[PDB]
Amino acid sequence: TIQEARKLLPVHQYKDELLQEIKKNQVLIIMGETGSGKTTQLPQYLVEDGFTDQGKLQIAITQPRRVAATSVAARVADEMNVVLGKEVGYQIRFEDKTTPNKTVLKYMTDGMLLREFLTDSKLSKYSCIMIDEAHERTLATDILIGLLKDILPQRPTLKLLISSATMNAKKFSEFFDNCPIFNVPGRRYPVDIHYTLQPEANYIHAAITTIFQIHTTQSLPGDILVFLTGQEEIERTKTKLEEIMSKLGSRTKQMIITPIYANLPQEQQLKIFQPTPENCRKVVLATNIAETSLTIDGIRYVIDPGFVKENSYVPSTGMTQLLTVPCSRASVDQRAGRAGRVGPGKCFRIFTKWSYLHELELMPKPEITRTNLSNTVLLLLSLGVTDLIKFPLMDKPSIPTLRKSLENLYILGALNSKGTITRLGKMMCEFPCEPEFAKVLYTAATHEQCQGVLEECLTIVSMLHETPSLFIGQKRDAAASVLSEVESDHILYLEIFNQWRNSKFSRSWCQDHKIQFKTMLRVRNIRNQLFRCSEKVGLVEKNDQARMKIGNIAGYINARITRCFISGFPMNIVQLGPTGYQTMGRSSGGLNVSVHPTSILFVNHKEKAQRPSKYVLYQQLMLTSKEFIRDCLVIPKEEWLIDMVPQIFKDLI
Amino acid sequence: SKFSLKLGSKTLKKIKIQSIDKKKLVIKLSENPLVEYVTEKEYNEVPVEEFGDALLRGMGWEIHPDGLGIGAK
RNA sequence: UUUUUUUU
Repeated sequence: TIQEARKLLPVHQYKDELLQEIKKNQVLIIMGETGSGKTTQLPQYLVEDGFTDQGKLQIAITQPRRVAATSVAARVADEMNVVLGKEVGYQIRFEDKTTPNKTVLKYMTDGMLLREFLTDSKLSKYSCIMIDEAHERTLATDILIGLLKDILPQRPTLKLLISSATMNAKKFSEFFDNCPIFNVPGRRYPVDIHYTLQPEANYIHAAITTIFQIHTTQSLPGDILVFLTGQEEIERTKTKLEEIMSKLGSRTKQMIITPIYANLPQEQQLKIFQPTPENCRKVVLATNIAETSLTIDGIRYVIDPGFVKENSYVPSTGMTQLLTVPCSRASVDQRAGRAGRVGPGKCFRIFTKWSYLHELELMPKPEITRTNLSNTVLLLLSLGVTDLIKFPLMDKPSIPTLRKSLENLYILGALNSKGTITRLGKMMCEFPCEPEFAKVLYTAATHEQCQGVLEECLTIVSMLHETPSLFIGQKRDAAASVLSEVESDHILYLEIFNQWRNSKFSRSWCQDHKIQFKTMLRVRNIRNQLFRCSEKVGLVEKNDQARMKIGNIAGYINARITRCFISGFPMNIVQLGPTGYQTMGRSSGGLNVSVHPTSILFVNHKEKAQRPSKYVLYQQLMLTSKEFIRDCLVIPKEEWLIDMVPQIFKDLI
Repeated sequence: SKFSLKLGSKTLKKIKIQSIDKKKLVIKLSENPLVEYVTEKEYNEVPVEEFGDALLRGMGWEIHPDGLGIGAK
């Protein structure tokens, strides 16, 4: 049964020692392999012991993936034999499924539990927080263990627990001042690790070679999962495989190619989960989505070239850069573990044992040193952290990364010149968006030159969170069929959602215009939540006055939407110069940036011949192969720059 | 017995040196009623470049090729 | 000449 199968799991035999270990200490670190059962079985044992007991307090289990938080809570509903939503819950960003008094253990995600600090700092509702998957090192996780180090003096009865990978768990104990490390070494179906004896020249070819080495000779049924870097090296490997599959003879069995990555549409991502029939072999190409996110059944053979793709925010010019790097030893061992999911599996690594020891690194990158810190400084400052350099964090942000986030809150008006969080800055903690985006909504209501247009700025801001995964295929093919007069990449988003709305939210409308229907469901959910929080602050009430008291429904709408996005994004404006567009900052000089091939400003500058507008607002300055610009917005009038942000542009113009 | 006359007020009417011998802005936070806007005057005193340094100083500051292996000389 | 995963 299920009660018989719980004894089969590795953490169950260590339980009787483990309870006395938690009751004696306060912070305990569990060093376990994947599949040990430390996620599922551990908070169950506290309920069986009566941990929560009579008390109001309930257990929280923190996981980085939203998809994994729902899926694990279904399993605990099966094992404890209670229906989901009562006695076993999950609270994620959109689907709260909890009972406020009858649900004991809630499997929320990592971004949720930081938001509960914002109201209630001491966490009065919880007795035992278990961080899970702490080796992921998401941005929400590093602040959460940074803040829970300060809360342990204020509460001696709170228990903290951490599940971690093996190589990362040593560094946690020193952070909590040498709290004990417990060990559960549970591993299923070990994998034999094969190497190349000499370094290769072009790894894409050797990947194609090694698939045929598995295909033509090895035992069946066997599937192959390869780990390419990104989208572009999957299609090149998808095309080169389709030639050689046809050119080979009719005797060999059929090979199926099914690419997976995040931005590929939902209709094709369901094709891996279909069981392949007899007399044919399934080969799956994938990015990082295969190793941690989801489970493909039948994967015996895993080919691993050893490359990941990572983004480093360069905080001086304020640009992300996305390059290919050699992955660390931690992520390689996670890639080999996907082989032994069902039975014993091979793992082929296209590199040598000398290079694997001496060239690769142990820990990849802490994500707080990479990404932008403009959102969390406002989270820290509202929790009364006066000193940020001396803040007891695990991996410090660099000082230019932390300097640029303090100027950027001062421009927006969140921080007063004495350092105090202002009235506007308290709202930006409340909204579920960035500090830049929540000022766009604020000048969409109150600011005297931009009033009344908040009903449209909620539409665009909702669309900008989902701009990768909107369009099936190329943008301009789907952009031209919708309408043909757009001159900026933002007003297309207002128009696609408005015509999807007047079609009463059809599934069949999206497949007409090559738009992912699953994405437009997620844009609608983001729009409704931003609309609640704008009621609760009171922006909706001051919005509706400025449309009735001042009637404006002409073509002045798209000139007020442009002036809201200057007050929100004032550092992101470029200027047309001799080489091209150059960044207009006072600290960062011109970087000679070029419009991305997706954007509407790229069609109008090459396929037509519109004369380029002298200023362009962008949303994201990223460099894959060249310093690019995405999600552009034409600013026609130069005097909108001085009038909206005079604290920067009264000088530079 | 002499010649005498009265002259009253009503009748008529570079750095000095003694001897010859041989700046930064700092902002600290308040530690534990609201301000509507930053205002034009405030930016004039503390410029936007200056706020990033001064807040820290108050706290105590003072391409890989297209295809290769991991080796592949 | 074309975005790695994610979270509120």
